[PDB]
Amino acid sequence: RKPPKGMFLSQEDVEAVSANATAATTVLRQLDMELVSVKRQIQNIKQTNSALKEKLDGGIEPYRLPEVIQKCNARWTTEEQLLAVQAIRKYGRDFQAISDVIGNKSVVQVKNFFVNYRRRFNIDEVLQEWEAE
Amino acid sequence: PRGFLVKR
Amino acid sequence: SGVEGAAFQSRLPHDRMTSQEAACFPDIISGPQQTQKVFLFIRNRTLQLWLDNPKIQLTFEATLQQLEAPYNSDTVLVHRVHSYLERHGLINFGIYKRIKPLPTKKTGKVIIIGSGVSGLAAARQLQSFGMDVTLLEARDRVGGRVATFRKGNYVADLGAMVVTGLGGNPMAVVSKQVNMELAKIKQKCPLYEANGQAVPKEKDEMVEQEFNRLLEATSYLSHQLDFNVLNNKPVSLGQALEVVIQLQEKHVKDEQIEHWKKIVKTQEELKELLNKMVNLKEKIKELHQQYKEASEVKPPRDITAEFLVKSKHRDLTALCKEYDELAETQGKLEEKLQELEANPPSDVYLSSRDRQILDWHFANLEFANATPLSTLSLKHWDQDDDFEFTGSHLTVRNGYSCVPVALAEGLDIKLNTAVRQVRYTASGCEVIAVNTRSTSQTFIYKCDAVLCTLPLGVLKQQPPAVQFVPPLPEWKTSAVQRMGFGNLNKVVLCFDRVFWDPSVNLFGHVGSTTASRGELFLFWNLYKAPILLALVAGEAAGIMENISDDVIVGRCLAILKGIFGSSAVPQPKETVVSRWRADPWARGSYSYVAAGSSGNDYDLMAQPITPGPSIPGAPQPIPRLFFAGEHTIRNYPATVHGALLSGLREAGRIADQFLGAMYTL
Ligand SMILES: Cc1cc2nc3c(=O)[nH]c(=O)nc-3n(C[C@H](O)[C@H](O)[C@H](O)COP(=O)(O)OP(=O)(O)OC[C@H]3O[C@@H](n4cnc5c(N)ncnc54)[C@H](O)[C@@H]3O)c2cc1C
Repeated sequence: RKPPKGMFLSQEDVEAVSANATAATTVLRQLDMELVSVKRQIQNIKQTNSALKEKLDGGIEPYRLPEVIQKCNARWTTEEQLLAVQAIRKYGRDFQAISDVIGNKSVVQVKNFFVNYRRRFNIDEVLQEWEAE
Repeated sequence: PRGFLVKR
Repeated sequence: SGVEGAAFQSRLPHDRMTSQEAACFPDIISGPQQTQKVFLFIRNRTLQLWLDNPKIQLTFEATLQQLEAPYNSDTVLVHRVHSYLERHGLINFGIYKRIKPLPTKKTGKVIIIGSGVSGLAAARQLQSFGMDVTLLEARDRVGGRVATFRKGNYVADLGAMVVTGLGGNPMAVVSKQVNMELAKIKQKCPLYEANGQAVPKEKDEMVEQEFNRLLEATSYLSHQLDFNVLNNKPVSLGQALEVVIQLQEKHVKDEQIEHWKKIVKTQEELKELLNKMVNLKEKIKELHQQYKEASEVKPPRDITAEFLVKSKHRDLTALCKEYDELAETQGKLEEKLQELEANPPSDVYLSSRDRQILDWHFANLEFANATPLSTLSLKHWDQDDDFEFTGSHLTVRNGYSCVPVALAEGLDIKLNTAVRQVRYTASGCEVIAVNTRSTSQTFIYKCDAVLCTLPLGVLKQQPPAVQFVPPLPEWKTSAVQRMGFGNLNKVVLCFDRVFWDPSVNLFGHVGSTTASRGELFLFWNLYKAPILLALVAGEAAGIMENISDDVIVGRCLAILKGIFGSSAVPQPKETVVSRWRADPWARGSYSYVAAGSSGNDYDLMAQPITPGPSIPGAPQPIPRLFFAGEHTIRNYPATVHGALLSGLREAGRIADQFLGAMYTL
């Protein structure tokens, strides 16, 4: 029914090695050269990845901005309103980005702002100006 | 034949 | 044990009628199941009786005496059974005390060529049936391929040596009849490489296991995959093993390839992640500078200038978020590569050291079949497996020849008589022989029938050593050519002292190359005296015959020195070297199933020859030329017991032919 354990013999493999006189060593050569090919291909990409790792050395430590934990506020200062309109011009509908720029407004408050000031800040125009880019 | 094999 | 145990010990199913029984008792087997069971019991019980005491003749009277009801009620059936068993040598075979001294006058005349075991077996039987029997032997001794060297206290068999188990072995009966000192063989066989260093139990076990597994694989190739024809030529076992080994090497390389192929797929996935990470660190370095410059603009500042600072702050932490998630992925892949590289698949399938130890195992197989594996039939080399005996193998400690010699007692044996021509016709046979000493001194033997027990190597000779008149029919000679006749030699080393492990029966030696794997690869310690026995098998067997004894014994000592110590191995007092292929009365050792042959050829060999009629238009003649011998018994070839059984077989057939079968009514 099936070969013994640790023994691999498919009908296909038999016909391939018994095809002719030295079809045995021919197949064993292809795989011997395939092994060399893939082995030096490893060292090649291992060399490339080693050089790319030295450029990433140090990480992004000199470029990290300290933790600015600030309490959320309900009131919209004139300042905050102006930041918002500019944030809409730059970020469109990304309510998360806008929220982070202003700093003290939650993602829902940003969505509220869109509805509340829609007329007074021509937010339609500001959004279509962002779309043109 | 087989029967003569050592180390069975 | 019981009646069923006797059927087993006689190689018969206890609960079923055989083909040979169906022929002699067609009334019973075609009849009701009730009768068959009575027959089977009668048969079995009679066998039991004979087996329980094989040193005395079992008569019909003694048999009926010890039967119960309703078995002893039908005395003709009991007689038919006893006679059948007696005729075919299942009871009253070998050397036993005869109750009724032999019949006054003989009937029919049979010439038996060869006094090997097969010949001797038949001879006794035919004489027991009251026929005139004469054996013609070319040698100056009986036994033929059962050769036993004797000198002083040294006793070593140059031919047959091992009894392959007693469970069903007719030699078990023989051993009870003859003073045979049967010692068991301990299965442990330590190997020793070319240098003399023992093979570590780690290697030993893995190679042996690999050997057995490679064998099973060839068996799988043959029966399941049907790999039996290659370029119109029949596939040998040697071919098949190579093919299997190559596929095991191919797989090893296949495994390595897809393992490294796994590494490059991950290494190249990492390469793309590093490019993304480098391009992001570049944009972070730039964006930080931008935010820096936005903060340098000291307050107070308008809202656009304030927004810029805030904007670049968000943009920078967003890109700092991504790089942190990508350093996470880098950590995952970086260890996943250390995972796959930590556990590599097999470096090689087998090393040069391995392949050498595997070659010893092939030598074992080449010894067992007495031939290069390139000659054996893949499909059939092991066709007699089903009929192996049960129990541990034994050796004859007092020498095997004791058996032929004991069988030869009370028999007309003409030694030094070399048969040259066999002539057989409708009216009878004449055998022309000569004296081996003065080869011009000619003899003529007239007989009703000839039993030929010539070795297959002899029958094979070209040009013929024995001429058949008329020539043997095409079907017979084709069988002779097709069949394989192997070669296996022994070197007997006799010392003054035991320098080996006295509790070890046999130890191997690993040769340097594949070419020399058979050469002195095995050593036997079996006998009372300090005797070591070295095998020469495989391709090496044939080539070592063209080499002098001194050189052979030289290489023997060389090896033993390497294993036991240069000063632990003394000079041998007596040495013998067999040359079975060169021996004109053997022309080889024993038969094997050659590639292109099958088990059916063995049957063809046992088939008797019936001559043509003298006068044209005369009735179909009696069969005149009969064949026994090791090469004629499909289920037990290449053995003593096989030859023995074939002898019994033919005696039965001859007696049936010339004395008539009274038991078939
Ligand atoms: C090295 C070796 C080891 C063996 N070990 C074992 C073993 O361990 N166990 C086992 O069961 N079997 C073993 N055998 C096999 C066994 O020995 C034989 O199968 C058996 O002895 C054959 O008996 P035979 O009567 O068929 O042939 P033989 O015993 O050869 O009888 C044939 C006879 O014919 C004679 N003869 C030949 N030509 C002529 C002629 N022209 N005129 C007259 N006579 C002639 C021969 O001299 C010989 O006596 C071994 C064989 C060998 C070679």
